[PDB]
Order: sequence, then C-alpha cells, then structure tokens
Amino acid sequence: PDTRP
Amino acid sequence: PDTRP
Amino acid sequence: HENSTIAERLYSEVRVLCWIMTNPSNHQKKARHVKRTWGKRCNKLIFMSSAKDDELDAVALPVGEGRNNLWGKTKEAYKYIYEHHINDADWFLKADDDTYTIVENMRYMLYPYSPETPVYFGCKFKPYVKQGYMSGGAGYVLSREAVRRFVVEALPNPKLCKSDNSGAEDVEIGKCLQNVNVLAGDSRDSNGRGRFFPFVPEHHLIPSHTDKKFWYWQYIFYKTDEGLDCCSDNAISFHYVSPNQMYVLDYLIYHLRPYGIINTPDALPNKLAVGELMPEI
Amino acid sequence: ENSTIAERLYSEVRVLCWIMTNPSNHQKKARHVKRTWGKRCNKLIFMSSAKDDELDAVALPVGEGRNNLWGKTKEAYKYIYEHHINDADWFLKADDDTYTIVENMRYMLYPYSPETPVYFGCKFKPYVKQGYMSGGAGYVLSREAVRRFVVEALPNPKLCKSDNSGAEDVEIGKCLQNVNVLAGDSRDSNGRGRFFPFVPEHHLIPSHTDKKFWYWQYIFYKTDEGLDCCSDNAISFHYVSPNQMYVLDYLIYHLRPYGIINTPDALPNKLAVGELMPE
Ligand SMILES: O=c1ccn([C@@H]2O[C@H](COP(=O)(O)OP(=O)(O)O)[C@@H](O)[C@H]2O)c(=O)[nH]1
Ligand SMILES: O=c1ccn([C@@H]2O[C@H](COP(=O)(O)OP(=O)(O)O)[C@@H](O)[C@H]2O)c(=O)[nH]1
Ligand SMILES: *[C@H]1O[C@H](CO)[C@H](O)[C@H](O)[C@H]1NC(C)=O
Ligand SMILES: *[C@H]1O[C@H](CO)[C@H](O)[C@H](O)[C@H]1NC(C)=O
Ligand SMILES: [Mn+2]
Ligand SMILES: [Mn+2]
Repeated sequence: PDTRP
Repeated sequence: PDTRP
Repeated sequence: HENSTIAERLYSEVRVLCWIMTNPSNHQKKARHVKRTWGKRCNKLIFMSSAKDDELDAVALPVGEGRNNLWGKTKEAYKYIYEHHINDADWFLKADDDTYTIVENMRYMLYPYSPETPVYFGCKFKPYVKQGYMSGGAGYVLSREAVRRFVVEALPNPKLCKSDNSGAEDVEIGKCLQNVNVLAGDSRDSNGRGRFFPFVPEHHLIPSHTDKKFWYWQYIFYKTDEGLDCCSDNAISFHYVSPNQMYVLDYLIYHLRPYGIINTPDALPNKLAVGELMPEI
Repeated sequence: ENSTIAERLYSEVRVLCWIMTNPSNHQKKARHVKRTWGKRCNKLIFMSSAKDDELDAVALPVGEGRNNLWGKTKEAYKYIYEHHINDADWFLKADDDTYTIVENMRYMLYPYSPETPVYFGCKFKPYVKQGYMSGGAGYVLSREAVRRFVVEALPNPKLCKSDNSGAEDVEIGKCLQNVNVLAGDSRDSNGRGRFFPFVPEHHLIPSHTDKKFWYWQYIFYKTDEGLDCCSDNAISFHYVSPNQMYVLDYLIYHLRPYGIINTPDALPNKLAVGELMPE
C-alpha cells in the first residue's frame, strides 16, 4: 500500500 | 484600517 | 534535563503579570491553550473577557463584544489591574489569545529597567503617534509606573485619552501613554534584531511580501529587511499563532535541543536609575 | 555557544547524508536542505537522475518516477560504497522534505560500533519480520550494514529485489534482514520517538485519532503519541516544506529561553561489535 497522504 | 498578515 | 536556576532567580526579581484579551467564543478554542502553554510561566495570569468562566477564572469587564469594544476592554483591564494587582508585579503584559510569549526572554529584557521608570515595550510602529506605538498582537508590556500614569493621569482626562470604546486598542494606548510622558522603549537586542513580532516566525524569516506598499514595511519604526537575520536568539513574542502551534513552539523552544550545544547566557546588564533606558542600538 | 561536546562527536561519529531528489526539486527543495541541516553532516550528497553545479548532484543511471525510487536507493548505496565507504561511520538516507537534527543522530549512534551490522529509523511492522524504517523519516546504516547491502544482497536476486519498482524503504528492509543486518531501536531511554514521518504538530496533536489511519497499524512499538510523543533529542521530521526547514533551524538552534541551560546526559560507554543498547 500507498501510505503517502 | 486593520493591518493583517 | 535543564538547569533553570538563573530563570527562577529572574522569576522573583522581575515579576510579570500577563493579561490576555479574549471573548466567550475563544474561551475553549484559544484562551485555554494560552493558559496550558506560555501563560503558566507568568508571575500572574489573568483572562480579560466580557463573561465569567470556571476553567480560566476569567474577569468579566463591563464591556460589550465586537472589534469596536477592544479599546474599552484595554481601559477596563488596566483599571482592574491598578485597582487589584498594582503591587502584585513589576511589569504588565497585554497579549491576545493568538500571541505566543517566551516569558523568560521578557524577564531578560526587563531586568535592567526600574519598574518606577515610565516606559512600555513591544514591536514599535511609526503612524498616529510621534514616539511610536506597540503592536497589540505582538504584545506590549508596561512598567508599574506606566500603569499608574495610565489609570490615574490619562483615563480621567478626555483630551489626553480617547473616552469612546472604539478604535485600534494599540494606537489609542500609544496616544494616552505618550500624553502622560510614558516612554516607548526599544525592545531590539544589542545586535539590533527584533524580539516582539506581530506574525508567525516563518513570515519574518521568509518575508514573502516584498516592500510593495505592504502596510508592515510602512508601519515599522526601525527600518529592517528581516529575513534569516530578523530574529533575536532571545525573541519574546510571535502572533497569529494557532492553538496547536502554541504546543509546537513550546516543544521546539523548551524541549528539543541539539545534543552538546549548550546555550551560555549573556551577562545581565547593571540595574538602571529611575527614568533611564539602555544605550540606543 | 559552548559546542565542545558536539564538535567532539562530529569527529568521532562521522555521518554521511544522502538526499533522494530529482531535477524538478533541485531549486524548490534540495537547495534548502543544503542551506539548513545538510551542511551539519560530515559529508552531504544529492542523489538525482541529472547533474547540478549548486548541489554537486550525483546523476544515477536511473529514470525518474516513483516506480524507480528503489533503483535510486540501490545505485546510491552502490555509489557510496564504491567511493565513500571509509569516509564515514554512518550512512543516512533522507528525502528532500526530511529535516534532521544531525547532532542528535551522533548522540544516538555514539555507543554503537560502525562494524555492528545495524540500521535505525522509524520502525514499521508490515512486510518484513524484524520491521523496516520509514523512507521519509530517514534511516541510517552502519558501515558494516552498507558493505553487506552492496557486496552481499545487491548481487543476489534471491536476497534483494532486482527490478527498480516497489516501496524503497520496504525493499531495503528486506535486503538488510536477508544479510543479518539488525533493525535497531531508535527510541530514547524514556521510550519517546526520535524519528518521525510527519511534522511535529501531527505527532504532538494527533488529529487522525481515527485509529484506521495507516500509521497506528504500521508502528512497531505501541504509542498514543500526543504532547509526550517526542524526545528532547528527536532526530528527524518529514513533510517539512522548504520554508519550514528555516523555521525549525531558527527555533531549534537559535531561539532559547534565557537562563534555562540544557545540561547533556552523559554519553553511554562504547559497545562491542555485534552489540545493541539494552531494554
Ligand atoms: O469580538 C472580539 C474580537 C476579538 N477579540 C479579542 O481581541 C484580540 C484581537 O482579535 P484577533 O486576534 O482575532 O485579531 P487580530 O487583531 O490579531 O488580527 C484577541 O485577543 C481576541 O480574542 C474580542 O475580545 N472580541
Ligand atoms: O518522481 C519522483 C518522485 C519523488 N522523488 C523523490 O522521492 C522521495 C519521496 O517523495 P516525496 O517526498 O515527494 O513523497 P513521500 O514519498 O515522502 O510521500 C523524495 O526524496 C523525492 O525527491 C523522485 O526522485 N522522483
Ligand atoms: C496594524 O495597524 C492597525 C492600525 O492601522 C492596528 O494598530 C493593528 O493592531 C496593527 N496590526 C498589528 C498586527 O499590529
Ligand atoms: C508507508 O508504507 C508504504 C508501504 O506500505 C511505504 O513504506 C511508505 O514509504 C510508508 N510511508 C512512510 C511516510 O513511511
Ligand atoms: Mn491577534
Ligand atoms: Mn518525502
């Protein structure tokens, strides 16, 4: 997963 | 006048 | 760990009473967070409102709400303080509920000055008052003798001191105080860097507005370009600080340090005689 | 003012800092890392896809895009091993929106042998048994960790992902676990964090109390955060804007409350090769 804002 | 940021 | 012996000694030698202008809408949103951060470092903290409040122990001034009554709250607050607290402190700070004050740096600046010297300090502006006035947001601090003259000599004379409750709070007190021979002190450090600031640190470190007729560059009494040079290592106040940012400033100023870089305090100047200010920068 | 202790650690704990950036960020972001915290490192290197006079940027043989960041990490540690392995004891990876108090990093690293295979950062639990370190918060490898990575993991596609795609920080976490590099614990002796993937406000005042937020699931060591979150010797914050680099610099290094003198905790004793701190 993409855990950027 | 007011003097804001 | 920290050794705070020096600042505990100044705590007792330089008593600062801090009053905070607020209103019922701000009691929980803003005023609370002043009390929980920098407020508790003052010798005496007072919230000056139009309504009472258990949490703040707020004083209800006989003054309505709105921007049109800020001058009336200032007058009533200094009257109340003279009535009840004039011997409770040496120095009397007015701040907003979006002002952030490093109280230890205020005691540092005020140490040499006699509380019997008629003087107040802040961020000095040029217009409307010959000797300048102090930004209401940046906070300004009056000597005991300055509070006496204000309440005893200026308020009872309508020619010296505006009797309606309307107007710019900080311009009006600037006029009353010039009219009773209170001096507009110079709050800059010995290198000429500012200590009292009407904006957040970013806005002084990185001035975005570029001398383009913006009011600040026209109002400032002492000319400066600001930038990374703007700001004293012993700066006293910033303003338009959000409730959350009160806690961040507290953390970065009081808690976070680079290991092995020990702030060594500059020596305290010698006490001044009544009526005397420090050598001009 | 008295910086004797920090000058002594400067020479005893050499830290090389490399910054992941790209040409679009050279002037907007990377410059401001160099002008603030970057110059406090023993050695500062900008790792890009193109050269730059001002930064003295290294051009890695790697395309741009978020799907080549793992390729830039591999090529950067290769370059650093090739050219700088005996120029420092510790090798920090950071982004161009990371802010590092380098003196606090030296404080944390002092006791550890550079010959101990270990790295430190903000530890997350998913995808790697022993955990991995937040790319944004920054993570720092021992000399011995960098040697194993470049000499033992990179050549072996079974140990270390050979495509240039994936989460840079997860991938290095995997390569390092596979060559017996330890995931150190970077918390202070009171259990407060030192490496932070967000700005200070976000850790001091946790807004996403919304516990579904990925951070509360990823964090390796349990914490509430709040006004308690953060060490007096915190090392890094992230999602720091270029302007905020100068503010943190001012508030940390310059502004102080008169007559409150920070007194340093005594340095722990040096550890044996292979040894970590207790607790
Ligand atoms: O109707 C009002 C508006 C403002 N204030 C107070 O007056 C000061 C000025 O308000 P604010 O900080 O919002 O504006 P600024 O004048 O700094 O732009 C603050 O202490 C406010 O809490 C008030 O008591 N009643
Ligand atoms: O196409 C890209 C996008 C990002 N980056 C770099 O990758 C890191 C992570 O990106 P950013 O800080 O923008 O986002 P984050 O991943 O921290 O949410 C930074 O060091 C950027 O300079 C890059 O080299 N090329
Ligand atoms: C700006 O100036 C006005 C008067 O023109 C008021 O004195 C106002 O309080 C000032 N603002 C600040 C932040 O000091
Ligand atoms: C969040 O997690 C992803 C993988 O799920 C990546 O490791 C990403 O870099 C993480 N973000 C931060 C800020 O550490
Ligand atoms: Mn205000
Ligand atoms: Mn980033």
